[PDB]
Amino acid sequence: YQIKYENGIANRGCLYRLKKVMDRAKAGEALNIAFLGGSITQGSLSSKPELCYAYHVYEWWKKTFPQADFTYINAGIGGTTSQFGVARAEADLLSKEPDFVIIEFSVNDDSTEHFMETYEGLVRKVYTSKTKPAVLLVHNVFYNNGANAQLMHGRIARHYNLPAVSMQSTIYPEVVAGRIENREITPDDLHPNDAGHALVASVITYFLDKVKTESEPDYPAPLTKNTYEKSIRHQNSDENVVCHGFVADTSAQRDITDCFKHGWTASKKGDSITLDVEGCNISVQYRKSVKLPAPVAEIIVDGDAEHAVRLDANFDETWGDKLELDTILEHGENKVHKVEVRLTETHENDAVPFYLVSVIGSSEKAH
Repeated sequence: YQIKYENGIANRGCLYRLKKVMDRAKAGEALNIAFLGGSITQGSLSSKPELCYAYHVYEWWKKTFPQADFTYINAGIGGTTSQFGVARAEADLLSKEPDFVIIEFSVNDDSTEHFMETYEGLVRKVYTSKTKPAVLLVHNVFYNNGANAQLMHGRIARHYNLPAVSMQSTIYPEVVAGRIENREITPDDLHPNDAGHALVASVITYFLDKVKTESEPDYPAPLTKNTYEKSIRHQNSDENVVCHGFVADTSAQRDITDCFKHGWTASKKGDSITLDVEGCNISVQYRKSVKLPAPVAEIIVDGDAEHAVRLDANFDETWGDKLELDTILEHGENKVHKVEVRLTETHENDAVPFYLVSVIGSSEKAH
């Protein structure tokens, strides 16, 4: 095969920040290199941590600027979207004071206006954060059909003048032409193996090298309604929560990939919990278990019990447990909402309790 590396540059964008980082690296400064994304960022399915695309890019910085001290920040969490990204960005990323951030959600997000809005919130939050990091968008692709959410994400890339690179226009073309057979680079048409991770990194490093060897735009008003930029998780530390059967999980989170932490569990029909959640949007995070059977709950907002949403912990897929995030209220009234979650179905032989990870309240941050 032969990749057309120039076709990987989906958006050149404004290179001011990225070139400032390179200049700091050249001067031998200490720099924080970060990655925020789904399972491909976390590193699935590389055979070792050092062979995922993220570590390859990290190794690029080290090798290109041996005088600098780099710190590796991998904030990938498998099977999650930019909607979780904007709510976790402060804790998982921005608290680490990153100098360079890859954002990688284009095969996690669906290609919809909803995800355009959540990704815009994430991009705005990271781009305007204290350390004013260089941001590079990375767009992976599904190898079974060529799909991704780059139509939505790319609109955000062009709106903010951000650099962006794509596998949809580099690797997938060699797959569809039959010069790379899918199983050479991915066992499941989504997660790259070692060979695939090295190809993904090569597309990214092609661009980083071009930038290195080659005044910021005015920060614009949002393109979408941008109602997710402020996204606050309500977890078991929240002082307005009242349990009636649900019990807080106080166990240690070893790291962020241990994602069923800081929430609450329940095993019995009728177990419930009530939360006060401010915003115009409400979403809920909970476990979908491949260990079956498991309980079913309902979530009710502002007593609208006739319109409860069913949260079923019985996962019908097999790759593993999913950290589900369901949007319950969108573009509603911005107020303190009452939220209740109650268990509605249990089984004598339930393998696991229901795990309520968070309720997320969101609203616009004014421009």
